[PDB]
Amino acid sequence: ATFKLVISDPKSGIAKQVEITGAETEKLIGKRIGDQIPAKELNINLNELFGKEFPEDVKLEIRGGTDKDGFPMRPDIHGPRRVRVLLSKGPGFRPKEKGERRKKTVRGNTISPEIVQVNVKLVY
Amino acid sequence: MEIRIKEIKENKLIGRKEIYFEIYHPGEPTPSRKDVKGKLVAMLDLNPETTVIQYIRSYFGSYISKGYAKAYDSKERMLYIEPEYILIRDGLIEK
Amino acid sequence: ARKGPKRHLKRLAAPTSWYIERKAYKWAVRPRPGPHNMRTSIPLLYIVRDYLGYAKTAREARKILNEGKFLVDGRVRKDYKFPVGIMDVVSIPETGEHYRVLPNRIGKLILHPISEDEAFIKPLRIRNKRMIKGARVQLNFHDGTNHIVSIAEKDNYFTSYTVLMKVPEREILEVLPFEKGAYVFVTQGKNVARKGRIVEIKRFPMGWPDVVTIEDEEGELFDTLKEYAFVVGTDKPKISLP
Amino acid sequence: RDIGLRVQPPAEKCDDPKCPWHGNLKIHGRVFEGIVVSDKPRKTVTVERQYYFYLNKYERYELRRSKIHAHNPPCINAKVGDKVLIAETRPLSKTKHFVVVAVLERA
Amino acid sequence: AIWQGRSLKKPSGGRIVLARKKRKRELGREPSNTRVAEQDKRKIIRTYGGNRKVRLTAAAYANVFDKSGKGRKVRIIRVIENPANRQFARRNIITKGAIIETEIGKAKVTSRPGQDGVVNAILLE
RNA sequence: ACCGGCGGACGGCUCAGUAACACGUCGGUAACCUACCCUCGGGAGGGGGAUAACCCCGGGAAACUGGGGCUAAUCCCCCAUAGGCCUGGGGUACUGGAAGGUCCCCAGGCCGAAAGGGAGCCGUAAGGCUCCGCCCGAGGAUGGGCCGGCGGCCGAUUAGGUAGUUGGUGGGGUAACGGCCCACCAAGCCGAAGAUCGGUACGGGCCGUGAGAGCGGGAGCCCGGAGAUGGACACUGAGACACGGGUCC
Ligand SMILES: [Zn+2]
Repeated sequence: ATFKLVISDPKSGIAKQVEITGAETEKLIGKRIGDQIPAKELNINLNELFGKEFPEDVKLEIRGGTDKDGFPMRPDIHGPRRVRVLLSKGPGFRPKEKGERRKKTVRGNTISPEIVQVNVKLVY
Repeated sequence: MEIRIKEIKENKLIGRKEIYFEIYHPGEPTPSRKDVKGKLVAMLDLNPETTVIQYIRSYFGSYISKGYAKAYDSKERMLYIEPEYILIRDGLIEK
Repeated sequence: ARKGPKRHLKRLAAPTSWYIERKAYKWAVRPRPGPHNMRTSIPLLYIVRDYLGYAKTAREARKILNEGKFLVDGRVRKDYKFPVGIMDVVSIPETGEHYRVLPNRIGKLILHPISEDEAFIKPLRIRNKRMIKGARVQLNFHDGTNHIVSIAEKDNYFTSYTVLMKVPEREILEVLPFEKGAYVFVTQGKNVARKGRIVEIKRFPMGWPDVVTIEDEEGELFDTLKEYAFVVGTDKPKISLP
Repeated sequence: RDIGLRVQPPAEKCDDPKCPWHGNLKIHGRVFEGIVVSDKPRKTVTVERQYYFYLNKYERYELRRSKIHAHNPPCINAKVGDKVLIAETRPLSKTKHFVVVAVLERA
Repeated sequence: AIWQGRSLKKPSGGRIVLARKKRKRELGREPSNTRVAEQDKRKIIRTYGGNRKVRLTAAAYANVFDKSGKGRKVRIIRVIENPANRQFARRNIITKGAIIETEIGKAKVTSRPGQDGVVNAILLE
């Protein structure tokens, strides 16, 4: 279960990627979308990486993620399960028409070992 | 070949005059567009650069070839109104 | 298989009142909705190209139209699908030509030349009368146009009357009533393009239309529909209808 | 009053909203004369019209019948065999599209 | 959905085989069972041609008129009787023929709450 | 290239299904919808909101697609008024063959607009003119929905069929009337003048043949109806349950 964490700083509009293999993967696993995680919980530098002075109270907010097979994680489907659903808008669907509704594949809030990317936002 | 003008019309919504004519030419081939235009301009005292020949139609078993042409007051209006292919055929546009 | 409005019109199915070759080509101009019906109308493109010959192709006809060189009634029209119908004035100010659109004896529309003074008058038959907000009377004419008057002039206008209206300013010139001896011109039916004077009016039960008898200049009596009878004068025609 | 027909209105009044004489119903279209064949259903009557159809090939006529179901307003209580006049109206039921407007003669 | 097209049986009694699929213009909608509640609940429906309909699902007030044009906005307590159905009165369902009770007395409904968006009634003297 | 507006529901193809108001014709809608276009009488006041493109980081084999920053509009939302819809009490001004219609005055409520935006010429500025524009009301026009009378095929070795079936009283739903659907009342409705059932078939203008009566066909062109591998469903839109859009078997 190797996670690619994309940390985005809203105060500067800059995002950077890191790779985490194990041990601290479990701490992120199981958390839904909408809950913060302290940076030091599994931090790797994060200071010289961004060249800034983030306060000690910096936290990581789980915004989204993507599965192995290019399947996005919807912030609304409950549970760590993959399901086929009919969408009109929102993450995982790009209408391209006026009222088109195409059935797509999405995941749920909770992270699972299958998830490959976790996108997170920095909270001050 | 003798050219006889059968009809002259003055269109001013489009700045042109329409000329319907006939060419009597027994025993001779259909006159060329260059020659027809030259004789027409010589006879009518028109501007060579603002006149086009829509068509020169030769009928079957006849010594009379019908012809339709137009003469424009301004070359700009001529270019704006007339299609490109007919101007190329008449040679006004180098293409 | 049909799901919505049609946008095409084959030449073989064009209205019988047009002057068009029904087999030279495959497609005809589908008239855009406008003042008059499709049966008594013709797209302005055919008038510009075929009737008058000012143009040889639809492209140059559109180029002429876009410059506002053609006037219908008193307004400049640029849409080549605009319908023009009976008792309409087509004016070309650059040429001084003024035509009145009228049906001939076979029901086809033709252009009758008229004078410059006549070019500013367009008769309108009052097709209906109703009331609108504020207690005003609205008159709806045969060409779909509408006019508004106060309740004071309520009795000055009635259905089947004619109104002479200056254009494009839309001023009321005079009102020609529909009674005995009123000069009328038939715009539809077997007796199309025939003129005369009213003689008698007959009504029937149910929605069957009323029938009016007309006497022609030769003294002969014929009949037509009261809606087909178009008033053009009191004792003699106030407009030229030859 | 009058509703476009040159017939005498019924001598009595009724509260049926579907009666063109004393209700909001409007009659428009065809008018037929016929003989009532059956009146068992409530406020309903079947009207039979008799006409001849010409056969070109055999140059002869045949007898044909046209059957129509019409509303029977309480004021105009048409019975079996009566000669009635019916007028077209809006669809009143699955098969009722006519209304009896007068009784020309009792049976 | 609720198809409101032609019947499947001839008046004689025979059956009819459809020659075409159902069209979008022949479809209806579920009944709007307007119920007595503590607050008014309504929704907006887009209909054929882009028109709008206001559908009342829960009704709390009623506009009551009394033989003189005077109108009062009062509260609906219960449905005394609804001849349109033998159980609408029991279930407190309001329709065009319902008889409701208000603080002023008995009122007969005269509007269509499923099509109007409001409940109007006339007092019984 | 992206947002945004319009169009893609027409045109093109085929004759499966369909014996039916599918088609032809004559009439109704006073029981109804209509984007584009025409005319007349009016209006355009005050605020707010994101997000595409773009920049940073990506994944997936692909098909596709996630997070963060940033912004504009004829994009979207809200407030006001004008305006729509229902109902009740009054006046009868209008079209109609006839008003459950239209108009005027009171009463209770629900719903509820806009882009003074763009271009050109001027004008020191202000402001002006022209072109193409936006919103509401009343009508037209175009394109439709629905309904009625009449007309057009064979079998008796197919004689009884129907049970939401026929009609009503009250409602729901529909853009609209309707057993279209619901609750309650009755037993009605069709049929040897051939119901029901079965066979075949897109209907018509027309084409072939014959002196004509008539007989047979009705693929190519036009109008109308259906279908998009066989079925069933829905979103956006004025218009579809949509051939080159969507969901399931
Ligand atoms: Zn009565």
